[PDB]
Amino acid sequence: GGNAAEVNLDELAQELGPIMGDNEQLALAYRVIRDMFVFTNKRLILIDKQGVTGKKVSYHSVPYKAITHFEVETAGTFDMDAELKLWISGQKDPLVKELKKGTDVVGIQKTIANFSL
Amino acid sequence: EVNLDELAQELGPIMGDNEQLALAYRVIRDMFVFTNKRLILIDKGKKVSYHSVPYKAITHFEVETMDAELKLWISGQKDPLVKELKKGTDVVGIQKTIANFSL
Amino acid sequence: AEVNLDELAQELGPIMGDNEQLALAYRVIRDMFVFTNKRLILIDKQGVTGKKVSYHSVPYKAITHFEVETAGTFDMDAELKLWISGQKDPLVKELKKGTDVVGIQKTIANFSL
Amino acid sequence: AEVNLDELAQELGPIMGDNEQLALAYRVIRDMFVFTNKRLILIDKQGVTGKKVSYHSVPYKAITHFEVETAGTFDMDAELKLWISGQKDPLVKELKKGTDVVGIQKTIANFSL
Amino acid sequence: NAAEVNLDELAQELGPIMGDNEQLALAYRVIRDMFVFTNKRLILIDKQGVTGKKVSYHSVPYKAITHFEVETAGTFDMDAELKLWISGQKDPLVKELKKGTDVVGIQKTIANFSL
Ligand SMILES: [Cl-]
Repeated sequence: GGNAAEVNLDELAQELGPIMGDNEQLALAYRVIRDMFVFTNKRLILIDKQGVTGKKVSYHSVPYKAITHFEVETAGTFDMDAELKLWISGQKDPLVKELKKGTDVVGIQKTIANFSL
Repeated sequence: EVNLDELAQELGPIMGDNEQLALAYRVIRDMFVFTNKRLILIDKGKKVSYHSVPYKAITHFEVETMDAELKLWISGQKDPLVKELKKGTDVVGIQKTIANFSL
Repeated sequence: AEVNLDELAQELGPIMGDNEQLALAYRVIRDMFVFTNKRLILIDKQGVTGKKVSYHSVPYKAITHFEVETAGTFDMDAELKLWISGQKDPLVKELKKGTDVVGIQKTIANFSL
Repeated sequence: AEVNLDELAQELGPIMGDNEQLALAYRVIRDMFVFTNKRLILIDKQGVTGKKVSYHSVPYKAITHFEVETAGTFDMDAELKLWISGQKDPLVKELKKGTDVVGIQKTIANFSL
Repeated sequence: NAAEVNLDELAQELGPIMGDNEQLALAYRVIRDMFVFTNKRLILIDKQGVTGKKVSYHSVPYKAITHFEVETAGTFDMDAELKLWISGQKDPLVKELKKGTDVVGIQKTIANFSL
């Protein structure tokens, strides 16, 4: 449960530009409250903020080449969301993410396939 | 036998722009779908799992045999994917396709 | 002791890749090391000793490192350890006196390095 | 550029590959991050004299994923984590305020993605 | 105390397990153990003692070396340790580099063949 909001990629590109690769482009980005899940043409950037003021911030880059396998499991009911599991090389447990209402569930999967296969 | 024209229709939206269905096998009520880029294990109510294993992530594999059992080991992890290939499954075909598409 | 590869190509044909060919093979008691242009296939049988047959395919890129340890003993037995990508524990194979231990090592070198 | 790369190339040359060349370097207080065409070299000094020196090479092809997180009092510092092929635990480097944390991130992106 | 090893002699010894296209680059002996750099791999040769009949030949292709480190004790105290991380092995191989070793050349060799 909870909704994901699409993020404007022109503004995001200006704000992330300094930590982006010279030939990197943004494909897709979602916000969930303060956190962001960013698809570039080279990696996922997972931006997680912690604390009341949200000043404890991490940027976790997951290059697509580190995603060794992945899975989508459809929701059983309208009340539930589909689930994305991403296995990252060297990490035993998958990163599990709810494909919240508001996400392009098929586009997300197509992007991972476009950049990771 | 799996209707590949139909399956290609249903999986079409989650395929890579440069990706196309090649072959599929039924293994019980589940499916092994082979595209040009990955093996998709489709296991089933309204709840289905689509587990993609890119060919480039398969490090080694083994078939032991009577039913057979397939282990597919994946880059960056200890544990294999394990699949029972019961009498009825095209065991030789699955092995040929793994060889053709990964090696 | 020598493996007839023409016969072996015919037996393995159904699981080989369309671009794959056999290069060399070595018998180890009832088991075989089959080197193709793409992979080592370790074929393990129990034969009279059991029901199991295992065809274990190791593409050469997945061999991360390897070791041969020999007995300091009259038996002249050796042991091969193959470490395969993603596993910390080696696949281990006893190579008893009579095995072409040197040959298997040179071939692992030629195909994996 | 933080440092004179022509000088640095002369200094590091003896431990660099014949077809390896320096790209960029960053000071991390008394430590250094040296980016070549093939690896990141972390040059770290220990002790008040800095007599104990380590050169830790991480080839770009071995970096699987990475993370930068805020650290320290009032989140003014940063911590870089580099995960490396074939191991669970990351290489962790503390990047204290004054370091070009943004530049280092861009350069890792440029060389590892 | 490490001794340098004659490579023409060693090539004759190791030739039967070497790749047809492989060549020896550098080798050190401590008692009867050897650390061999070829152009394709490290070979770690471990014999128990001075006559212990058992021997281990551990081959580490350069591709399996995921990262590596040289740390030195001092500005004038030249003892050094080489650490080599091998894919899938948690602990690094640690080689002490004391008298008789060429610490620069070892580093050059690893850079040339691993990178
Ligand atoms: Cl480490």
